Amino acid sequence: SHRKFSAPRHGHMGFTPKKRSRTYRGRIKAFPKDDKSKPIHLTAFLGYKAGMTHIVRDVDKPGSKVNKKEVVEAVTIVETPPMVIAGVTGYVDTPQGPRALTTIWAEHLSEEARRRFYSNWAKSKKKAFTKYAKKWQDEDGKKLIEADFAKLKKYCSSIRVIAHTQMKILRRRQKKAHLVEIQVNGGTIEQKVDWAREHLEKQVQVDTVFAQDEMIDTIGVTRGHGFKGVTSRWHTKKLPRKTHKGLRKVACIGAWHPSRVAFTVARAGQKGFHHRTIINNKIYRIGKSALTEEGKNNGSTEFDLTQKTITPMGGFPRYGIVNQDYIMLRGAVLGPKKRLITLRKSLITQTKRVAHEKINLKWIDTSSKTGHGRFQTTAEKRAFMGKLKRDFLAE
Amino acid sequence: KVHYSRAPENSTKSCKARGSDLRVHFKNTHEAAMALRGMPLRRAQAFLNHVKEHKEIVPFRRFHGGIGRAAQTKQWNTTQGRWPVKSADFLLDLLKNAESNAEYKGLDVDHLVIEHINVQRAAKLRRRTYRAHGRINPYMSSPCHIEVILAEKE
RNA sequence: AGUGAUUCUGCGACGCUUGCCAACGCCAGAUCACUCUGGUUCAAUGUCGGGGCGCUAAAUCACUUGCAUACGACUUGG
RNA sequence: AAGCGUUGGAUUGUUCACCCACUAAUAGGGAACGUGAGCUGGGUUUAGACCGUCGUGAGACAGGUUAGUUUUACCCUACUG
RNA sequence: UUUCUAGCGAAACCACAGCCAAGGGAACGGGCUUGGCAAAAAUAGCGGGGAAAGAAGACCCUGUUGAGCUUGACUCUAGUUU
RNA sequence: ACUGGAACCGGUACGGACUCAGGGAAUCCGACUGUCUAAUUAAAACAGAGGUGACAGAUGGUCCUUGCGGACGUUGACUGUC
RNA sequence: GCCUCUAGUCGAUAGAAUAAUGUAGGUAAGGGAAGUCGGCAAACUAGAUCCGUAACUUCGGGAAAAGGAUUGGCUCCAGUG
RNA sequence: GCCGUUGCGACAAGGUCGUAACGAGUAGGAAGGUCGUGGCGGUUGCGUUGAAGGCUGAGCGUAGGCUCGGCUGGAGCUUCCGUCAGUGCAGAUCGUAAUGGUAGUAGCAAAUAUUCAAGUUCGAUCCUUGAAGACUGAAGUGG
RNA sequence: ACGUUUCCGACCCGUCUUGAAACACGGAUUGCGGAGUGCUUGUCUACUGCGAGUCAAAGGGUGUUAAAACCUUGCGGCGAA
RNA sequence: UAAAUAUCGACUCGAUUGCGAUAGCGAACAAGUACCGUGAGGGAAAGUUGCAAAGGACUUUGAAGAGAGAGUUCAAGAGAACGUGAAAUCGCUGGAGUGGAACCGGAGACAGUUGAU
Repeated sequence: SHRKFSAPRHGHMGFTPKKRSRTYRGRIKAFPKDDKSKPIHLTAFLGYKAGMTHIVRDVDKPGSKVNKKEVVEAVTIVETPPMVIAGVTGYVDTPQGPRALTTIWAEHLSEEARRRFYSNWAKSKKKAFTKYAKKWQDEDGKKLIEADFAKLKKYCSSIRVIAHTQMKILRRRQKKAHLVEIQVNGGTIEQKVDWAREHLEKQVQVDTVFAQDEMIDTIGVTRGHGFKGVTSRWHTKKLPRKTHKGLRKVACIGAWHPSRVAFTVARAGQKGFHHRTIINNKIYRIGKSALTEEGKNNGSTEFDLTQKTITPMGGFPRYGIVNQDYIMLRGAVLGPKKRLITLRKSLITQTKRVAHEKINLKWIDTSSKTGHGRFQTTAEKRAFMGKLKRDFLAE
Repeated sequence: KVHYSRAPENSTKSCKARGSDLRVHFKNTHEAAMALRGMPLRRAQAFLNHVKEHKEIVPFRRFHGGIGRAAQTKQWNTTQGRWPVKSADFLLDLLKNAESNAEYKGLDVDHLVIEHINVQRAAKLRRRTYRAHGRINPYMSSPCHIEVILAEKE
């Protein structure tokens, strides 16, 4: 018999199976279509979700009720220190897809880049790339490397640079770097290979990959919640209070025939830690490293003259201090704080007005995110609260 | 009372030890003993002490219905193991007896290897358990016979 | 030196051979009539011994980390 | 052309029915009249009890009414991880 | 509590066993026919199926099988009246 | 020993925990207290006080016992049972 | 009811961890029965002093009807042999 | 071609042989059984130089079953002729005894709670001593 | 040959049933036990002895490898109308 | 008012085409016992070392059970729950197979077994 009253099914079946992501790092499943006319550029970057704040911005949106009016908007900070280009690889089309043709590594690879090849780096002899490094300063090795570069220039249809994050500058526990393959867009294959060769061992800043008021994509793994029931995993209706044997379940998990449980029914299992790709996150600001003169006050604006950095009072909770370049995206970003986010250039030809809208920040909230912060700076806090018993005893 | 399932290759440079109707769970002790196959005597004793200290796991290869998973299980190329302390104690006592037998026969104790080991089910002991609606069900213990043959390895 | 859908080609150089006539001229060849020999058929791999250049690593447990976690697993450090 | 939707309620155990309101629309159906080791137990459908009619009586009544125990998965498969 | 560990340790159930579509068949197959397919060993849940388990259907019918009760059924009888 | 009163004091509050009916307007049933299907029905079912009727003056009435004999009855109509 | 003294016990297989489902407790913004056969379950009320208390009634009740105010500590005053 | 049944026939035999045709089978009926089991009256033999019983290779028979070999075992067993029977099991939710998968699984969760040091011991969460922390709370976990 | 591998065939037995592999019932596994019998009375059939007869009963006599065997009937049963 | 007649309930005897420890009486044995029910009453299971205890002295590890040697013995693999010791079920060693059943009949091959005056 048909169900008495219609109702849409719970959940999106195209996001199943709800299983733990195969990898901790976000896999880039597609890259933006390559246009040969545009200048050579990278198509992706890596960062860490530091935390969230809110900002006040003047809105320029003709026809809207908030035109020429200030609005408060929540934003996410992603710390994106410069990435080191460690290798170049290329792909050749075959009747079964693109296939990696060869990979050329830089002569000198950072210790934190080589750590990624290890599970017990400290306990090992650290022999990775030791023989490869000697090829660059050898007659035959140089010939092989040049032949590989020629193969890349001659046969490949797409070029990717292997780039790795830098972890020592962050002054945090982890030292093992993250490696990723970023496709190079723009220019012909020969120009791409030459550009990668020049940039081998060199640092790339985020502002050379992304621009202001640009819509990007965030690829990563969402916050994990462990094993969860159907009510919290699929958002099914709770059963009446009088239910025997539990009410946080699905009453009927299938009809008599077919005499099997279908894959479309809600079942308890892992919730969270799923791979996701969210599109159309707008960039509200690209701030410089706070350790440089340009970034001394990367938390201030043209109309808020107080000299402050982006890091909130007391530091970013559970993350640390953002002392490197950062991107302020609008809205929420997948994963918890400290999660590694893969930022990717949009594959769409943006046409909506919100894609080209100019962002004019008037103020950035910096108060403490532990508790209810009343002040934007320690200087303001001390000025308001005057002098304390500690100071009096210090005198 | 229980004959050895095997005979030593050369009875001169070998010793034997036995135990019958031991009140230790047969399945647990059988898995623990099968974990000891081929080990040198000192390695076997160290392994049993590690099992007692939770530093090494006994892999449950046959009676693994409902057994949990652990990290130490990787070293045995399986996914289910445990730490049967009572079985470890009984096997340690048996190995001590075999060591004493080797000393008695005048063999180099530091070159002994476990040539043969076997565990067999013994006669069960009977107890009662009381169930709902005035019913009584058996509450049985499953003891084992344990036997070991050590041989001098060159 | 060329070939990218990774092996295969062209050019050499060097080795080992390879054709016909005198001419079955001359020697050798036979297992008795066939029963698995091409009258030792060919391939694939494993292992054990001698040599020729040639190299001198990692996982794992246990601690630790918490972005992860029913247990395994996952992310870190020595 | 079944891709996607086809609702909130009053009365009734009700499926149906009827009305109130909103709505893009308030379409019709199957899956052992889908779905009780998923629930509930209002009805039906034991034993207690009351009324009407019937029967000399015990008792009868898809006539009405009130109260009336809802057991077991640790196995195989399927499904979820 | 479940979960994992140390110790201890049952029971129900069990022809043989356990992936499906259609067909035909005792008219709703795990086995048969034609197809879809098909790769160890396992942990935690689950309640679609096993027309799952509990019980020689308490419903209905049959039996020249009963029993409780009733009476204007047949045949008797304690008691009582004469 | 309990009762009444006055000033002052604090703090989210004073029966500071604890202990202990939510209230009202009606309909149906049973008057009420009470009793009952131990292990699915606590009820409108039974009882009940009150009402009516029947029989019985003892050589009697109602019952039990195979019989002998016995109970109401240590009773006598304002009694006894139905 | 809660705490304590004399007296008596720590006997209920233990350890780690705190997933789902569960059993038993504690809360929940705005709305307030729209849930459901049905306000099932839960919440609400409550002690004491003063005031006030309807229909109906067998005049005995209804009645704690309904519904209001007060309540702590400290320093004092008065009354009651 | 071989096996057997039926009919016919030859042969001095309860037997052998020849010959032609034939060969489905539930319920059921007959026949043969040097198929098997346990007794009795007789007969033929074997056995501590290893009987019965038990495990299992070389064979025989269409089959029921049988013979021999090897190992275990330690005291009985057996041919054939008559005759007798408590004479052959896969089932009966069969009787009785034992044993599996489930399975090292369900589970050992009400009654607030234990900790430190020491003693004894081969061995102590659980026994004992001391210190601490809690509970029953006099209509008690008391007498 | 109850080992392995190939090609063909191959649904689980017993039972009631028109029809069972059945989503019909019994059957988890193994050992041992387990069901047309005794007797009385008929009838037919086969064999044996005698034959218008046959069998003889209870009983008696004898018998000591004495519950046996052997001997024994004016009369009794069946048959001869 | 004896005899011929009935009857193994009691006492004492002799036999058997009967059963051979799930059979035969319920009871081959501390059997109308253990145990169960308030009671009337119900009611089992349970035979076997060896000719002879000669029932394993002594050494050794362990707290001990127990084990390794040794000894007794025709024999202890007859060691006390002891004659024999089956099937189901189970563990080990070696070989071989192993894609959602497994088993099975027919026909080869392989491994293997066996015979050849």
